[PDB]
Amino acid sequence: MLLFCPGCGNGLIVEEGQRCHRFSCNTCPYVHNITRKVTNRKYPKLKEVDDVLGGAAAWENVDSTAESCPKCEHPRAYFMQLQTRSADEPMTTFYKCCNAQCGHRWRD
Amino acid sequence: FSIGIGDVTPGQGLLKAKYELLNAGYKKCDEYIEALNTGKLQQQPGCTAE
Amino acid sequence: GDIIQFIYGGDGLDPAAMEGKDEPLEFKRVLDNIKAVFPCPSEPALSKNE
Amino acid sequence: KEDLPKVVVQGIPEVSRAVIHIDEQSGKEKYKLLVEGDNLRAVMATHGVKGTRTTSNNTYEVEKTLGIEAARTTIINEIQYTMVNHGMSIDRRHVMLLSDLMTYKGEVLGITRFGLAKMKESVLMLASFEKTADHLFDAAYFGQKDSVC
Amino acid sequence: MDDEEETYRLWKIRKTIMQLCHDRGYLVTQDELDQTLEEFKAQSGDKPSEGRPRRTDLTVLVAHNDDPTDQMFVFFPEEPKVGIKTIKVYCQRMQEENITRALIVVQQGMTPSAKQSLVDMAPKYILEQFLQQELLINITEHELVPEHVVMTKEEVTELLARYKLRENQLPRIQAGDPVARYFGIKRGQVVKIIRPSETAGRYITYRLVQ
Ligand SMILES: [Zn+2]
Ligand SMILES: [Zn+2]
Repeated sequence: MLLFCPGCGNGLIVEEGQRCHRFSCNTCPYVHNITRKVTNRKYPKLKEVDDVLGGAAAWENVDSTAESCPKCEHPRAYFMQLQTRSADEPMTTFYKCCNAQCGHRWRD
Repeated sequence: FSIGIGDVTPGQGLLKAKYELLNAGYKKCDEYIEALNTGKLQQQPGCTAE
Repeated sequence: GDIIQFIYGGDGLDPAAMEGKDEPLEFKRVLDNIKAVFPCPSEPALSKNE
Repeated sequence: KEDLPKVVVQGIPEVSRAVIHIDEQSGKEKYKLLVEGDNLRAVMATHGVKGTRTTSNNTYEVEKTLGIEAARTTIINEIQYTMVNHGMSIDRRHVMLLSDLMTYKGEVLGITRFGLAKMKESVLMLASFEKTADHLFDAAYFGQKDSVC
Repeated sequence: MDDEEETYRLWKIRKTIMQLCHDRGYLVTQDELDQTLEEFKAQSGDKPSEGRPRRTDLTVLVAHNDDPTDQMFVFFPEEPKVGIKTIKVYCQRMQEENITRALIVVQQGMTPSAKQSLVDMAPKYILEQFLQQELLINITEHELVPEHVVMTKEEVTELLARYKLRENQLPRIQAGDPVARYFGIKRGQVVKIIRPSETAGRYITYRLVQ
């Protein structure tokens, strides 16, 4: 931790003495006798367990619609909207995702 | 072929059709706030509850 | 004078002059196109073995 | 006391973060391990992940590990993966010719100011790219012949 | 548990070395190639850590199939870090009977002075090195590595006469390439590359090694 001297006001660093170590400083004569036990306990931040990302569980969060996809004739599919600048004028595009045994991703 | 202000107009049955949807949306949205406050929304993907 | 590629693309085909997503031409479309432009009622049909 | 946490106990110091992705199908389930690092030689040579089936994103590292011929294929897949994310469509040989342009002479050369000097050997075209008089005076100093072709 | 993983990792690199010596062109019997773990434990024991399966016994002699009076030496250094005299005594142990080509499978990091001393002299004796960590998977058939085949000069001249070009015209490849160091080709050699495809077929390409 941070410990200062009461006389001068500077900091102290532990050094070796004659028989045992002592708290001394290089600014003014001041020695403190080391006693039975002084101890500082710290609690470093531990790490947690990581989660598995991806899967249909997270895909159920986003809501889907009813539009057929011409790959396997399956009506269930996810639709999203996006803004894109075309060559002539602004144009809103839709991203299509097939929620089936094939699972394709299209952009029309 | 022409367009006017009559083509784009709210329908009679359309005003109350979206009103109930907006009301249900707000009624579902003002509950997740207190759910987050007291502690709820068990998140499956690794992320922040916010 | 250094050679870059032995054959452009692998077959030497212009991507501009192509019919279908990478293909030279579609054969079923040409098939049923020639099937109707040249009707030959007098000529009879034949089996697969011949 | 401030480097005890810094001392790594296990793993690869290169890889930072790893997450497992779940793939679903008709009835089968698959688990794919995607990590975020650069040293592929160490992760692919592991007991867990199959070293046979593994794809990377760094072209320089994949040409250092696999080879120069295997880097021309991964540089085409990344370009096509970016073109289908925009709703566009390009031809296969259009990018196959560009991938073979920086693969025929040596290693994977980039289209920069330094790589263009390694590709072409004309000082006149570099006169517009470079600065006040450096190349112009070094040309008169060395005395090389420029071919007008 | 660590010793089992060590035994598995060393069996893996042994299998890769055997596959390399097999597809290089040497005469290797199939029984040694596809050796099972139960059969591998019968010729060398698992325990202890560095006792019975010592690197002094891990030293095999490969026989060239084309030339009968031609054999290659290949072994593993005993100590992890390579030295200067430990490889000298080994290459002199290899030089004494009938061997001129030897392979060292290095276990840990290398020494630059050792590499320099090895690259200085190459009159008839050549020493090639291979890291143990990188030799844990076959690089030839990984996912997208096109099949490479070493050609002969009688076909090189025919290929030159076919397209009417020079050796400089042929695209060159690096000699410090994993595939090039795998097949072990020196300067002035062409390699045939077969590129498969699922739309038309497979294309043929020719490359030079520098
Ligand atoms: Zn003091
Ligand atoms: Zn589908």
